[PDB]
Amino acid sequence: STGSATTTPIDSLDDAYITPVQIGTPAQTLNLDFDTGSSDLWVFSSETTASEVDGQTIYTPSKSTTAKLLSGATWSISYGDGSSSSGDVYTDTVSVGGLTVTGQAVESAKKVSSSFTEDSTIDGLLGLAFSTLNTVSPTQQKTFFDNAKASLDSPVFTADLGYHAPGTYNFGFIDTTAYTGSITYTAVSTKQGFWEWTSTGYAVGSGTFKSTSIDGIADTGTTLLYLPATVVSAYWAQVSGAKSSSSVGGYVFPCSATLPSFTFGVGSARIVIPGDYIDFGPISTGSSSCFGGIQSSAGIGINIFGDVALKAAFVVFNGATTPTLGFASK
Repeated sequence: STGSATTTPIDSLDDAYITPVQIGTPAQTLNLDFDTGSSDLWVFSSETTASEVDGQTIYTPSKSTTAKLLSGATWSISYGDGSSSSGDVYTDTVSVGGLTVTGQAVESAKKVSSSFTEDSTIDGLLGLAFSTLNTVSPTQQKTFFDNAKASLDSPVFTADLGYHAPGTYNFGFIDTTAYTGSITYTAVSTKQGFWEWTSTGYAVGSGTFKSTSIDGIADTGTTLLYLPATVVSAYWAQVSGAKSSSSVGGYVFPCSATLPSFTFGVGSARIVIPGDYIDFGPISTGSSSCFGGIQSSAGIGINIFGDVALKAAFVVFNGATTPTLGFASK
């Protein structure tokens, strides 16, 4: 089997991407944030504290003939921005782009933190990291991909995120029309539960390539590109007036700037992020200070190849017995 679904930016800055997912019988369609950095499929629901729901579409298990309470199971998760959610668990039928999994753990939120409530466009998350990170207790649950894998034509999914435009998540096949040139594959460590790999270096604008190993994760659920302070300083030094602002929480730059591109290495291959992708607009409405899309990972504990990086590539998440990651230009 295969599946193919369109993923769409939630706003004009590509702050996140949503993908329609069918849950239950008859189908209840929710728009979920596909997140290769976590491993829980959770949704706003009829159980979510009413004051914490503001415009989201909710899953109502009592209206699904295939829903079953997973008795005794609870979940609780927190993300890198300090946001969080928790609740109980149902099993139900879940379909993405025509690919159906029966018996998928659908984690129903009883509570969500403020930044989820305030995001009216995101109805929940669909985790695509390794199932070892799943938070369900006392019986850990499998991701949608893990459950689908054996049925897929090939044990892979691909992320093709757009810049200010829709893109695609495919399951079970590689669309050879969706990228240019060849795909370069690189090794993955699953030791921390992530799609963790080592970039071979970087360049800023038209500058020379610096060969240096940068360990990080391919994370569709993180908006920005978070890299070591040395790398990030070298980038922003090429933008007149750019500075790190403690008050804003990262590098800002004059909105009048033309940002240079940023290149990262994948083996001997190179992915170029255009300068436009690095612009996250005014820090507050009407400001002439703009927020940068490349930020320091210092104090995060890990480097993160988030959407800013991934949307410059066609990315293969190869879930074979020994997982790997592939990147192509597009």
